[PDB]
Amino acid sequence: SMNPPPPETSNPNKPKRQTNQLQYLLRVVLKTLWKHQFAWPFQQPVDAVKLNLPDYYKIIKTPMDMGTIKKRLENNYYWNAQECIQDFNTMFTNCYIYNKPGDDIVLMAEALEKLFLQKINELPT
Ligand SMILES: Cc1cc(NNc2ccc(C(=O)Nc3ccccc3N)cc2)c(N)cc1O
Repeated sequence: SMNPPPPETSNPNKPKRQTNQLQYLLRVVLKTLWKHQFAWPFQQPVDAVKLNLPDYYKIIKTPMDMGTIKKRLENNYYWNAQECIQDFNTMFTNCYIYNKPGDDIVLMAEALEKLFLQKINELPT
């Protein structure tokens, strides 16, 4: 189809390891963004067929979304917090580079990113 397989969310051979930063990323950062009124366009992978988004996957090489991030955190997929932070950054970058400035989707992304950056500024050491 026009859509790729969704990003992997589990690593069956990675040992389980918790960090307080990963706990914060799930229980504070992801939870806060997930419950925000503007979360809905970002809660699942972009479906370029259903959304009629021409060339989305020609332009966006590394799709990412908060449903994938949520599952990765729940499944202890990330070895470290910085991998998770990178996924959030990629999600926002994809939106800003594909869509036109001032499209509603971009303004929603910016509100979520502002909240994200606020919480990251309090990331535990
Ligand atoms: C990251 C990113 C996302 C998107 N849109 N994502 C969407 C758009 C719409 C919906 C929706 O459910 N609408 C909806 C709202 C109310 C009643 C029923 C329905 N169906 C879900 C996701 C675009 N375009 C560009 C983009 O870069």
